[PDB]
Order: sequence, then structure tokens, then C-alpha cells
Amino acid sequence: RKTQPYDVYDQVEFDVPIGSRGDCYDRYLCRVEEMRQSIRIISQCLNKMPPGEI
Amino acid sequence: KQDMPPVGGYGPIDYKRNLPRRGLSGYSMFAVGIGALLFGYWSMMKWNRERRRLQIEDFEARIALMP
Repeated sequence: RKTQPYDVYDQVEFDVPIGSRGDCYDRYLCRVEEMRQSIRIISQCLNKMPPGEI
Repeated sequence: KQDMPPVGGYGPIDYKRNLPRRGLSGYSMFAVGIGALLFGYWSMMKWNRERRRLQIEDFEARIALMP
């Protein structure tokens, strides 16, 4: 998502959670932490929508 | 010309993570526990010792009869 583009998707800012060790409990904690970071990409998306065509 | 986004009115909501409320820890506990437990045994020796006195009275009525 930030080594290739999709869309106008470069114009948002967020960080990509990493794990320390290599087990299930620290690939669990990505999924809890990505849900907090998805609220940031929604709240950054309401401010930016240009009116226009579809 | 009827399209969505407002001119203003926003938050946002946080991305944060916090509820570390302490909590009565760290030598406060292990001190209310022992202070409660020693009140228990102090409430013993006033009943178990006292029941031992009425116990001998119960044997007393036996021995004053049976000739």
C-alpha cells in the first residue's frame, strides 16, 4: 500500500504495525493495531472528497 | 450541486490506547491481607478457648451423676 500505489491513496498518512517475535500472539496484535490505524485513514478521508462526477 | 462534505464540524476520535488505573498495588497489597488474616486468628482463641470451658461443664453434669 506504500510500496506501490492504487489510487489517490498516497495522499493519506498512517503507519504499518510490525511484530517483534514470530508467534501467534504477535501476529494477533497486528489485527488489533490495524483496526486503530484504519480509523485514522477514515477520518482523513472525510475531509478530502472533491465534489464531481462518479 | 447537492453533494456531501461539510465545511466544518469534526473531531476526530483518538487512535490511542490507555486504561492503566492503579489500583492499590505494591506493598499496599500483602499488607491488607495479613492484617485481615491476623484479625481472624485473634477472633479465634476467644471462641475456641471459650468453647473448651463449656465443654468441661458438659462433662461435669455427667460425672456428678452415675453413682
